[PDB]
Amino acid sequence: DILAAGREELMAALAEGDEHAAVDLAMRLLDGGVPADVVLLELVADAQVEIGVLWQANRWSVAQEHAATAISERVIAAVGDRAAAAPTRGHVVVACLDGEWHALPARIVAEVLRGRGWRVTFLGASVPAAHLVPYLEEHGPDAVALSCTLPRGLPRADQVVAACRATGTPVLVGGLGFGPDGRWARVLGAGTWAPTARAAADLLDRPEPRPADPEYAALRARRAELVDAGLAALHEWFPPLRDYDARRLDATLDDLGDIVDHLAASVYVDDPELFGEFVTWTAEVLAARGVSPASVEVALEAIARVLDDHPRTRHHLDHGRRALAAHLEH
Amino acid sequence: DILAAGREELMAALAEGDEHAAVDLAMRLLDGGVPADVVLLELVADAQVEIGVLWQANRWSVAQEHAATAISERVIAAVGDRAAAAPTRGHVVVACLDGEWHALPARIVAEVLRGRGWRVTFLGASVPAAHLVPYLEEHGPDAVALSCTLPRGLPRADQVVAACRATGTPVLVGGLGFGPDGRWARVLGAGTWAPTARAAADLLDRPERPADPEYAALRARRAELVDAGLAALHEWFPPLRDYDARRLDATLDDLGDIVDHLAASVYVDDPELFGEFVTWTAEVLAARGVSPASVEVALEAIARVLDDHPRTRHHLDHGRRALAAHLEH
Ligand code: B12
Ligand code: B12
Ligand SMILES: C=CC1=C(C)/C(=C/c2[nH]c(/C=C3N=C(/C=C4\NC(=O)C(C)=C4C=C)C(C)=C\3CCC(=O)O)c(CCC(=O)O)c2C)NC1=O
Ligand SMILES: C=CC1=C(C)/C(=C/c2[nH]c(/C=C3N=C(/C=C4\NC(=O)C(C)=C4C=C)C(C)=C\3CCC(=O)O)c(CCC(=O)O)c2C)NC1=O
Ligand SMILES: C[C@H]1O[C@@H](n2cnc3c(N)ncnc32)[C@H](O)[C@@H]1O
Ligand SMILES: C[C@H]1O[C@@H](n2cnc3c(N)ncnc32)[C@H](O)[C@@H]1O
Repeated sequence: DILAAGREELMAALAEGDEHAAVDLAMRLLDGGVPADVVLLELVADAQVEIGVLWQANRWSVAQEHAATAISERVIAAVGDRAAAAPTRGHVVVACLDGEWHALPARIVAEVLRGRGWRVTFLGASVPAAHLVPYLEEHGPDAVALSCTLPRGLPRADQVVAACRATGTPVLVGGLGFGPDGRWARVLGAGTWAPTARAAADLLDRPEPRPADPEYAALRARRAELVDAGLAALHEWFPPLRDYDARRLDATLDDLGDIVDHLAASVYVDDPELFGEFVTWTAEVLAARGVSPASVEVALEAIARVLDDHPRTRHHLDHGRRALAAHLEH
Repeated sequence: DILAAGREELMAALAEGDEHAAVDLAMRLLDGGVPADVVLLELVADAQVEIGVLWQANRWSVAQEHAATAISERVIAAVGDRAAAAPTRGHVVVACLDGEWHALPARIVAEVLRGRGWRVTFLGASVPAAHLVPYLEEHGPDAVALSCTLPRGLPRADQVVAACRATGTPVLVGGLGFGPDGRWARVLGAGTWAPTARAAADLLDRPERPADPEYAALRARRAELVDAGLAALHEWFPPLRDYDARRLDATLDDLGDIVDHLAASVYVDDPELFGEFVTWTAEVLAARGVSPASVEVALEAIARVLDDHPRTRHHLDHGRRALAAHLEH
């Protein structure tokens, strides 16, 4: 189709950092009868996933991604400066979770909803619940749409969703943070999930008590201890650490913290496949940057030792180690 | 003065969270002969400062600011989808420092440069030097334009500017992070500063050391110093005793920020950085029902620990004097 050609031309503009070409392409596609929603979901969204794949593989830098993403935002704005219908359906507030800076997925949702006649107030990146809740109380929208892209944000998602529901505002949720097929929204009972902006719009067209886990609490309270334990194990087993400068040591510490935090998220939703997928993803990220993924196994074994009398955490760690071992046999 | 009226109408749209009205206003102003640069600098920029004032005073929430800022971004895009000239002058890369997420000031610079015929690649928020440097080596732009809004980022700015210069790329710098009249850029010799997008464009139209041990100590001992501040608050500041996890975390975050701004102040050896930060902090906290006297408690505790660091000691003294003076009026 013209969509194959459109994707190639769009990626070429994004890779070149050429905002005018990307926007002009989008406008010409609209002029030729390509639906706005198709430009946003089949062209822009698809390009952004691929940019992520390239970054993950260390084939693109952060600068290259940033250039592209900013242009994709301009494409989304240009397309919405044309496809938006007069607001006749009601009012939706679109917000990212506190600590969630992937605004572009949420912007696509906002634009698609506007195209169907919703009045949308877009709040975008990182809205604290303490500020979002009074905003919902102030304006009483028909729905709040909460976007989460990182599964590590799932504990926060659960809290923010609960707080929003307590205002009586219907909650829609989405983004990659709930998993590609919405699994972690369903596990949490977190609002109504949908996979895409199109599906969100379809939902809106219809005629329509959580005890703390001490094991999760321990992963938060003992984070520094666990990072330190991982580092000490790397000191014993992983030779490159001995020659790391400040920058590489800081990256190691950052990554160790992220390992603990994803383990915490996995335990929170009690789905070991969160930690499993995280560990295999981490292996790919590190390998692509010349860091042996065996380093991860060293850290996981060390954390498992410290927490071996925490049965749920132990199970998740075991699952992570098995997933890594399986990944590394290729 | 259509600009007085324009400002009122714009702020009304922003306060209402009405993107269509704000964009339509901008377009009507352009249609009536208001220069694009005027819409961006005299209307949009001015509104964003005022949103900052309202937030600082706890009169606007984060949600209210976020709604407004996203609309201002759409105004900037709409105005640039009209005012940008064909690229004929050369190539500028526009980037925020690593850890700097105020992209909008940099977007205004980008749009104004495009209006003067520059090809601009906008990288926006938070670009690590390790990624920016190879990008500059790859593309050899005529300049890189670095934006910094938070003075706490100044030590990083100094390093990133040096790294960019080492690629042979001329560096322009700006944003609030370089201080009043660019003072902190100028004392460091960190690139060529300019106050506004207009002035940046004007510059482009022309024919063109030992590590700091006191700074190092403020970074290395950050946790210790936060803890010292907290222990003093425990001894002297009654509300802390009744704080839940959330308020305790906010206290800890703020104490860290106090240390980090002290580090920046010492780094550029300008006590007025720390002084202005402390008085700003007092206003922020007071507006949220937290006694600014709490800040004095923390500062006195940090001064005790670091009393044999002469530069740091001086900056802390200056901060305490600035706070005392602020609190008598
Ligand atoms: C651009 C980008 C960034 C940008 C985003 C800026 C912006 N303006 O949004 C920046 C640079 C800020 C960024 C930062 C980071 N990111 Co990033 N980034 C991306 C990237 C490449 C594209 C995102 C995008 O544009 N999505 C647009 C399209 C693709 O979204 P979409 O899913 O089709 O959207 C639909 C659905 O999600 C759904 N939906 C979404 N929200 C909602 C809400 C509701 C209510 C409903 C019903 C539906 C719904 O409907 C949408 C529209 O149809 C992705 C790759 C990816 N696969 O997403 C990563 C990716 C998400 N990032 C990733 C990472 C790791 C990071 C960082 C941690 C990196 C770092 N160390 O700094 C940080 C974290 C920042 C934070 N705290 O959030 C990883 C996350 C992997 C993981 N471990 O979970 C990814 C997946 C890349 C990868 N590794 O392959 N990132
Ligand atoms: C919008 C906003 C945000 C948004 C920004 C999103 C975005 N898309 O940019 C978000 C929510 C992300 C944000 C976050 C925060 N912010 Co804020 N925010 C603002 C606000 C209200 C407006 C910024 C803006 O739109 N500027 C547009 C206009 C006003 O910029 P301008 O100065 O006119 O731009 C010109 C010049 O600076 C110059 N220039 C700028 N860059 C360059 C570069 C070059 C090369 C040149 C030549 C010139 C140049 O030319 C420009 C164009 O003419 C300001 C208020 C303010 N006074 O700026 C604060 C403000 C900057 N934020 C502030 C704070 C404290 C924060 C947070 C720390 C809050 C928090 N705890 O989360 C974080 C920090 C995030 C980070 N790490 O960077 C404070 C900082 C005070 C301080 N201590 O330094 C301010 C001053 C608000 C206040 N207190 O009054 N913020
Ligand atoms: C357990 C052992 C372990 C070690 C030894 C480790 C080290 C490590 N990680 C690095 C980078 C990195 N590591 C990550 C990983 C992540 N980014 C994210 O946002 C998330 C969630 C992850 C995953 C945990 C990334 C993306 C970089 C590259 C940083 C950059 O942009 O330059 C680097 C720098 C690479 C270089 O400069 O050569 C080192 C040394 N990480 C580890 O986990
Ligand atoms: C020394 C004593 C000291 C104390 C006791 C302190 C406490 C403190 N600061 C708070 C919020 C806050 N404190 C800040 C301050 C900042 N935000 C920034 O980005 C920066 C740089 C600052 C300044 C340091 C802000 C903006 C909030 C509001 C956070 C929110 O909205 O949740 C709160 C929560 C208020 C409430 O919910 O009732 C407390 C308790 N801060 C202190 O510094
Ligand atoms: C998911 C996206 O996050 C971006 N990314 C990775 N590390 C950083 C960083 N330190 N600062 C800003 N953006 C970053 C990458 O460009 C990636 O594509
Ligand atoms: C400078 C701007 O930073 C925003 N701001 C303050 N705290 C947060 C936060 N936790 N998350 C996101 N934005 C925030 C405010 O809305 C302010 O206006």
